[PDB]
Amino acid sequence: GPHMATGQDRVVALVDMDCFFVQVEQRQNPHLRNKPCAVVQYKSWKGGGIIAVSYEARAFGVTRSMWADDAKKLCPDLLLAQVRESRGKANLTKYREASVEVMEIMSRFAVIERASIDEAYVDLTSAVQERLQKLQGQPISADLLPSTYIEGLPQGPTVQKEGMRKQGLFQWLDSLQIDNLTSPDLQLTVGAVIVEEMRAAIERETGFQCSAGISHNKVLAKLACGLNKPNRQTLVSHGSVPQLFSQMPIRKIRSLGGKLGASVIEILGIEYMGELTQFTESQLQSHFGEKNGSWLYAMCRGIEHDPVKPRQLPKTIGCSKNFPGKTALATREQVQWWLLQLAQELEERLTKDRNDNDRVATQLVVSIRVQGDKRLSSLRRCCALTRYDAHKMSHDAFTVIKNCNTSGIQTEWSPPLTMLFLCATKFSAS
DNA sequence: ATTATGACGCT
DNA sequence: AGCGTCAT
Ligand SMILES: Nc1nc2c(ncn2[C@H]2C[C@H](O)[C@@H](COP(=O)(O)NP(=O)(O)OP(=O)(O)O)O2)c(=O)[nH]1
Ligand SMILES: [Mg+2]
Ligand SMILES: [Mg+2]
Repeated sequence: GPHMATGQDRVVALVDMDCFFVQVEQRQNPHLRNKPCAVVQYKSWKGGGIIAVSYEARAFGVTRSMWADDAKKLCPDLLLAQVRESRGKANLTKYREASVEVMEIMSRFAVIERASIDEAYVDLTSAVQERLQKLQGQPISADLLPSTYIEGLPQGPTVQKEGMRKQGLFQWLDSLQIDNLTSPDLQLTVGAVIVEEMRAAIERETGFQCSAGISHNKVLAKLACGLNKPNRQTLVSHGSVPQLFSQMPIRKIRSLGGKLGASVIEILGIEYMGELTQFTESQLQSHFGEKNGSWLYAMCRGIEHDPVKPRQLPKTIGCSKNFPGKTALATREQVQWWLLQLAQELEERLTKDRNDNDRVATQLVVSIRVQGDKRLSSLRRCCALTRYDAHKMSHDAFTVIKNCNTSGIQTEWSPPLTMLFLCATKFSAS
């Protein structure tokens, strides 16, 4: 009733760059613009593995995780850009620097949470309060929302997509009570006005296009962002949640796409997020644990409390390389050489991080995978990181992993190593 | 032989 | 601290 909190206290947006690495390469090379194109890492095995796909190429069925050779079967005119290689491995520096460009623009409008190389959450609650005081009860013109979809509208009592977008927006705006400065729907609308401005600034100052979601929490903002990619933003109101979730497969919600979501489906005998509402909070906790149960009980009603963290910089800086099948490292000299290449990249990135961001990592995490282990990491060991020196970190990494070598022979390495991973963590202000 | 990361929960 | 899960 009057006391049931509805999770409508915040305005949260999620901004995600469209086919980000592709856009970075299309900015640099105009010949790739407005074409089916993809970004690949490496080349010799099956043409390289695709990690980003322009929307024109997606129309042909090209996807992330495809081998380029297979993608070319679906799209013979597909254009390809390769990730830079340095010290024998993929080097993603160009895309990290482009990411910093975007995140610095977003930070002008609000404190952001860097959630990946291409996306950030924004808590717009206070900015919305401010813009509402400025508006002085003045209604919001559809011209301020030129790329916004309102999820669930139009409804009730008309052929092309832009016309449908405008019909839905008109219905939404006419239903608005622009007098109540505390109306959650009005707050979301003003948030969407601000996100239009943020996306305009990103495109004007970088050339990059993005999509966004606007809702009352992070999960709904992320889901909304996906609904109308590319180059559009979507508002998911609290009221839109029952219909949206009534046919939403459980796996589409962030964090339910793996074993937990499968167990929700299997234990409860349900398929859609909306079906979760029929269970009590205690029932869900009994199946999925305290925290998961409370999270599911709230989230199927559109309510989620995870805060937008004030964090524009990544928490860790890491370097990793797989050595699949027959390229796996089987000698001590090989393991040392690749530990050194990874450590040299790490030292470069860490030194630049220290100069830019006034902090120093203090812990070095070494992870390996051995042949025949189906897990990501076969072993993880930490040691101290006291100097940004690649020879030192690579010698320390060897010292912490050398006991994994089954070979009594000192020259060989058995079982051979199919992955090396160095990660700098536990940053302190310097 | 999907790869290269990054986040975060569990014990 | 080291491992597992999720993500893409
Ligand atoms: N190295 C590496 N990079 C990856 C991987 N997967 C993605 N990336 C990189 C390449 C991606 O460009 C970037 C951002 O990932 P998204 O937001 O998930 N995809 P995008 O922005 O391309 O398309 P959309 O319009 O649907 O958002 O992360 C991977 O497995 N490995
Ligand atoms: Mg993206
Ligand atoms: Mg993303």
